[PDB]
Amino acid sequence: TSAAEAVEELKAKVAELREQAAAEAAQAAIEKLTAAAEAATEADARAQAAVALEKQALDEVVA
Amino acid sequence: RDMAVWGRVRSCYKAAPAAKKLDAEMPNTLFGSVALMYIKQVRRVARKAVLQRELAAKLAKAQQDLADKQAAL
Repeated sequence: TSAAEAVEELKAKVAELREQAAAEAAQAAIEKLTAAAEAATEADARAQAAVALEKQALDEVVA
Repeated sequence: RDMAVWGRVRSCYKAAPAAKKLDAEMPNTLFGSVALMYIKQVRRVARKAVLQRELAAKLAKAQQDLADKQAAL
């Protein structure tokens, strides 16, 4: 037997998912800092989504 | 990642031959290439995870000092 293709689909899937993960890789003062905290929360959520996606890619490789 | 156990794996990793040797070794199931992919994914997931830790600490600080500002008023 030859593992000629299955490696190829694995490469394609993991490369596309790595690219996608890299895509997400990137009293008035009270209100301003509240907006800053909201932006920080948004960045945290986006980066957590990226790391979860990459963990899924690793699990695909392991599977 | 722990540097002591990752320097050893980097040393045992860079000494691998080209992909042609690791392909001609076990043509049935390309175990060597897949192990390399696993190592690479572990490294990169760990890097993004430490980035997550830092940014989440920053977010926690933002929540804390926002709460402090609310309490001051």
